Amino acid sequence: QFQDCMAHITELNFKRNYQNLTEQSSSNNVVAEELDIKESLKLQMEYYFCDTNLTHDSYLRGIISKSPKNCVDIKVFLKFNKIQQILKSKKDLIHLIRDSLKESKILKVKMDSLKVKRRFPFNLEQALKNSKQRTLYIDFLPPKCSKQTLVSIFGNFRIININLPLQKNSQLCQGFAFIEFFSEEEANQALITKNSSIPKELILLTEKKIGQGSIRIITYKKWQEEKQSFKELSKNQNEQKNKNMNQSRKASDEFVSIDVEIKQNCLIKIINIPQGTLKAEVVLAVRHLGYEFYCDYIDENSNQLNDLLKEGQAMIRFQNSDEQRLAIQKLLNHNNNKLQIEIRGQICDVISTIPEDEEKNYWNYIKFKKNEFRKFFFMKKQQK
Amino acid sequence: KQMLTRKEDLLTVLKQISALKYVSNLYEFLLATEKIVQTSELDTQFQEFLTTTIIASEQNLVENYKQKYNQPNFSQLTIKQVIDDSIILLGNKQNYVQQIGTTTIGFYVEYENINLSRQTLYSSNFRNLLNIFGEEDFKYFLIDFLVFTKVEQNGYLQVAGVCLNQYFSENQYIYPEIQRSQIFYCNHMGREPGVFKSSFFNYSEPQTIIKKTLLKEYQSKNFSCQEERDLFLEFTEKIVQNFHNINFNYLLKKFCKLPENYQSLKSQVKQIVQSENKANQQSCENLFNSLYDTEISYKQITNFLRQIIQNCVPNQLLGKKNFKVFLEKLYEFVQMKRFENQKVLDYICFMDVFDVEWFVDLKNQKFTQKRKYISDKRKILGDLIVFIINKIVIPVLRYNFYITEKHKEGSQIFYYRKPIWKLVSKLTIVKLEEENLEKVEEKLIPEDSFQKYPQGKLRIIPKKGSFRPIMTFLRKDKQKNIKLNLNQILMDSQLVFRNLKDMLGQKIGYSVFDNKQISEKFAQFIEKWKNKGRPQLYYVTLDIKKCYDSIDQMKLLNFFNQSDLIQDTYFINKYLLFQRNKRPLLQIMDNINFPYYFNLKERQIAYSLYDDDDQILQKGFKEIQSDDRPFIVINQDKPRCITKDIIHNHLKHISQYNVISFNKVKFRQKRGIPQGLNISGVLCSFYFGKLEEEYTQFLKNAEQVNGSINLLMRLTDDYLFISDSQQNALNLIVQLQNCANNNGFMFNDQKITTNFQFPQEDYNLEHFKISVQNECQWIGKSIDMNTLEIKSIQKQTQQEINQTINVAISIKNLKSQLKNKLRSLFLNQLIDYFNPNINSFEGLCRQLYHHSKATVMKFYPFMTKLFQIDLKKSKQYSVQYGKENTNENFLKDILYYTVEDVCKILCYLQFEDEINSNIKEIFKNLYSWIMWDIIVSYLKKKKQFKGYLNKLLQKIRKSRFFYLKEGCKSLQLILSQQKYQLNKKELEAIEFIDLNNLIQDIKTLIPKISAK
RNA sequence: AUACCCGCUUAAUUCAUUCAGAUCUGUAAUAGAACUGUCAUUCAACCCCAAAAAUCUAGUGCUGAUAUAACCUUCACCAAUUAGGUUCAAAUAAGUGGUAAUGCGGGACAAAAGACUAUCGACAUUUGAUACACUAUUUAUCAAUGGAUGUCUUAUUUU
DNA sequence: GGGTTGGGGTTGGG
Repeated sequence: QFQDCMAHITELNFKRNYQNLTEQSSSNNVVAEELDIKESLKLQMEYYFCDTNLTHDSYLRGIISKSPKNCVDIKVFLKFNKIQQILKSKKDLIHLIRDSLKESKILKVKMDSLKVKRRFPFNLEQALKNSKQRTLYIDFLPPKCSKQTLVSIFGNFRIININLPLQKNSQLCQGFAFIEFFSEEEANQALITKNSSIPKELILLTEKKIGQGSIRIITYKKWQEEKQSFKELSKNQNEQKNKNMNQSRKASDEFVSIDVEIKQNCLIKIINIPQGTLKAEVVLAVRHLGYEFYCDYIDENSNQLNDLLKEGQAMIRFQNSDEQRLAIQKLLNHNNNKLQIEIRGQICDVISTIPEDEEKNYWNYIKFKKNEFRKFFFMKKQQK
Repeated sequence: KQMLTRKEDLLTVLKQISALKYVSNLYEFLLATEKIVQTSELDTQFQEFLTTTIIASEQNLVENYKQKYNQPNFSQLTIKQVIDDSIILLGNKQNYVQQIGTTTIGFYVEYENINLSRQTLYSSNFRNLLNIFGEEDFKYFLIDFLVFTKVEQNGYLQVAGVCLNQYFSENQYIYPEIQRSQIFYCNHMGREPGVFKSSFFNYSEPQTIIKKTLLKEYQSKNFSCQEERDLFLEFTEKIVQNFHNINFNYLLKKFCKLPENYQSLKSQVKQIVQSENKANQQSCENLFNSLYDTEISYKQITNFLRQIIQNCVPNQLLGKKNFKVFLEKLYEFVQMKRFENQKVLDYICFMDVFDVEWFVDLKNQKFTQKRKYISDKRKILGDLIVFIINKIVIPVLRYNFYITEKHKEGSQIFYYRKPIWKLVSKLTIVKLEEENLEKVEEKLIPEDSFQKYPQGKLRIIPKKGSFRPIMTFLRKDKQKNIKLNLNQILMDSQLVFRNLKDMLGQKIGYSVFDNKQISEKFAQFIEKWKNKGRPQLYYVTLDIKKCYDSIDQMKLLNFFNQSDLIQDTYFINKYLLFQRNKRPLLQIMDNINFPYYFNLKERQIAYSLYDDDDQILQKGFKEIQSDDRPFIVINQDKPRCITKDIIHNHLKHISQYNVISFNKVKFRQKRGIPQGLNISGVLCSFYFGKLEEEYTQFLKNAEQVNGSINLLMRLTDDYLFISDSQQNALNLIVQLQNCANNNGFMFNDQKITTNFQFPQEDYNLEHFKISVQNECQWIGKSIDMNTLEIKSIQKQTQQEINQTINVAISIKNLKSQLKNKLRSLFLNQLIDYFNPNINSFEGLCRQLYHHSKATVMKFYPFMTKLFQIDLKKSKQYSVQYGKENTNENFLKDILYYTVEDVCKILCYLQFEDEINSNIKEIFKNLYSWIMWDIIVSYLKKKKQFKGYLNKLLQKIRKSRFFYLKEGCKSLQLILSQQKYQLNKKELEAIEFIDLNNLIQDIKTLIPKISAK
């Protein structure tokens, strides 16, 4: 019975926003003559996940999206700001909530399940556009604080909600506020009554928060319509000059590394590696120490063509100098305490320390590699 | 498409084997080698022998044996000399037919064993063959070729060449096995709950004692270093210390406690035991039921085991997550069935290696070779799992519980507390002593039989209101030089009585033993009923209660002594039989061998020295074939002799001095023969056949005295009788009652199922409880009294079905295991009653429908278990079925091929080779559609199969329906050509198809086949 | 049910004590109190008959259909019953049985395009080549490839 | 100083 359900649904959220306008004004209440705590909690919670609030909330929708069927626990409501005030036991509170919602119209409840289920699923984005059409943009509000006066005096057209920002700007009532109307037809009716405002004045300047400055009483769609050109000009403008951006981005990744990122002592050179030994075996031999290192397989002895002297030498760049010293202790082969190691069945020679000029040049081409790593992505992005 | 045929030729089958390159008969080989010419004349018998003899070789050697003009062919040596020369030339090779029963010593050959095939080798036909061939060519022909000679209508005997059985033949770690079977049937009881005093838990009261008692795990090779062993030793010490602090009484009282009226039950049992007079039957039955309703639940026992494990084993031994995984899998292990078991991989594949913190590696392989490190630590994790289980869980269950299965509950497992089982054992002993068992003393039994025969053990299975004793004879006495059990001692007499069973079938009574005999008797009776003209039928069903115990030993001995069907002396022959399987012949990917087409079976036979008609001395085998397909037999060199006196001594000993033990208390039977011996069924059948032939004289002449059709069969102690005369049925009942009264036996429950109603007062049958039903039920089979059709009886609930299914799955041979299991499940019972001479087309369709509906529910747990393993992690299956829907593809392939094979077998069974291929294909398509529709309807609701698989199965079903419709449409045009003349069976099939209107759809036949 | 993280789970006396041996008390014979030893022939698996059997890399007529159809829809799972849809796949269900359910207490950041050197040849990817494994393994190096990652955004509590 | 042939597998009737 979707046709029943759709009409059944439309009644509910109407009853919901109906209560919200009343409770903020405290117009009606059942007090304690006939309990009605069940109706109070009902209004509270299915407002807590009413369409308008979730439009403002945008969080409980996510938390129910976490659940597979989106059925959610009662316990989550007990932590809420103005729910616990019922007071007077969680094992009893769950039963109370359950038999309070057992006749509810938007929450499926049955077999004492630990979960609650809103009877209409997701439809978040669709409500966003419908509400956006129903909403209206206000930009003529002087900083005077007359929120209660505003809501009591705007009883001229059917309004879903008034979104007045609090403390976003200075003092309490500085923001330009947001107002939604009962329907798109209601918003169009409010527009037909040209600049619908307080009855004593609707087109001229007046007092209080609705003092009616530059009278920008238009709905959300034309608010974005007037946004469009001004926002798009700034957003587009002109593309950034891509010629010097990579050169600017060089500095930190290039010219400080040898003493800021990896100290010069962390670099250890290896020589006399026979040809025919793949670098995988060499990096495995270095991994035998267990520390973390960067291996620069030295085939280009010029250190910045396919260099003919392949696999002759190797360069190891540790992360930390102390780890490098620990590796030196490990590379201090306890059988002979010789700065050497065997790879692929052949013993090769290692260098513990390299002259600082060669270390600086090696770091220079390392930073060149880093710069070109940053250049590839930068040229890739510069066309977008 | 390829179809199975009832008639096949050995040469045609052999030509389909790729290994053999040259296959031909002897005559054509001789003509090709030009040893003989067509113009030459020979004896008719020799010509027939040459034509029938079949030879084969791995290569083409016609040129090698080409006739040579250098020297003619004249023979001067003996055939034995030529054979000896060939055997000597064979040398060290030890797999040839001619070497059977003989040995070679230098250039001398020695015969020491009996070979029945040597007669063919030394026959005059082979003498003339040698005369034609020549010595030098014969000696090599006996080696280069495989010689097969026809000795029966379709049988062949290999006499030379390599033995056919030779064609039917870097390591990896194998994890240990959980000894789950040790839990069952433990009758021991101890003053304090816990474990056995022999266990290391109790033996200790330092690390020295624990090391001494647990060396088998301490010095394992999986440990990398001594530090790992020391850590494991410390963990074992901590476990032992923690174990002694467990309040077993409190745990039992909390989780699995005794019933409230346990004291009342104990008092009742004691009163019954102490009472001198016979106890009340209904009171004893109520006590039995009350005792049996005290079983413990799976959840209760799981909670008990989890509580025991948690406070006894340190959590860091396995890891935080691995401990929880093990605890969770413990329930699954607990609820696991009787002939089913778990595997170490079921735990290893779900826990994490790196969770363990105390693991240490001598070499830093954690980052270099992660896979090698993982394997090395898995080798230790599995050892830890096996140690924990087999050292804590199994001993506790064995000591503190008696675990067994009920009578009619199938393979389902049940648990009972030990004192309850002690009470049950006492009550069962009291019941058996009054009836058939007596306490015995070793003084009475002669020492000869005492040292010559082993004793048996007694086991009791719970039953509704009673028990069911089972005695076993597996044990053998280590002392007194005994190496065999009773069955191994008596299997010679078992062979002799199995030979007796053949003439026991029809000569001296109404006894049946197999569904083939039942089916042929039913077919003959159905044909006679058809000849009579379909008159009304009545049936009676009754059975004997405790037939084995109601056997008179003196009467049995007298029958054995005076029976002339048992000869004085017999000889035992052993041979190997090769028989065609149910696989159609491939038509000519390259590796085709004998096992693809033949099944190897080992057979023994006992034969007499008389000049019998079957002349077993000439052949060495006695086999019955239901088809014309050929088979091959090769003899063996292990003969044995058995004498009637030995059988007499064995029968006397088992009848008089049968001794069994129970709770270290010896007992002895007083009447009858013990059930469970390999000869018990045959002996019982013969003994009761004597009395029934004594008392059923009138049936011998009734069918011609007044021309009344009547059928009587007896399977063991169960009787079934269908006739046309209510007077005949009543006379049979009266005669059986008289025979029972005279011979001192009775029928079960005083209950009889009939198709009619008669006054029991006239025939003194008042004590009988006659039950009237319009549908007969016999040995689990359902028979119609209107159409005289037979179909099996199937269960109706998945709970009933699952109780009789044992699931065992190994990743190594998933495809083969599943295919064979499904094949066996489909062909278990349907093949034995799919005879077209019994049912019509509609009956066959209904039988197949119901059998398939049963089998799909039977097999469902197998794919439920299969889905627990993801094949995408196995290369062997991923390379073949992708990585996305590996399980679905594997299941689809298995189901498709199994269904196709079953349909082919069903068509072969239903139709003969003379029927039209179009009819065969149409029926195969119809059967395939039925099977696939049943499977799809069953599986369309399951959640695991809800998605990808259902579309494929629906596509297969639609394809089968389309193919069936297309074949039906094309058959009309095929027959309209007038090129074929239809026989009566083809006309019947055409009429059936046209009546059911298979051209359009299937909705007409479904109500007729799905009726229940 | 994401069962994501944490903790313990009536946590407390015995429901029960076969068989055998060895003590004390009582009895018209019954019994009661206390102690010690203890799986086994050291291994347990019943039999009869019949069934099936690739060293399963090898395999489909790979699939055109019966809107009298097939699919899809419920707050775990299974077993069933009804209502509603759709025309090669998505949307919104109502009951009836069995079974899992432990239970409490504490906890629970969003999304479409951006500003982004903030980081990375120590970033991330489909792969593909090699080794280490393989009975259902959780990955290392080069090759190729291009973004990935981390913040601020645009947004804010009858959360 | 050695020595039936020990298993593997478990369905449906009795």
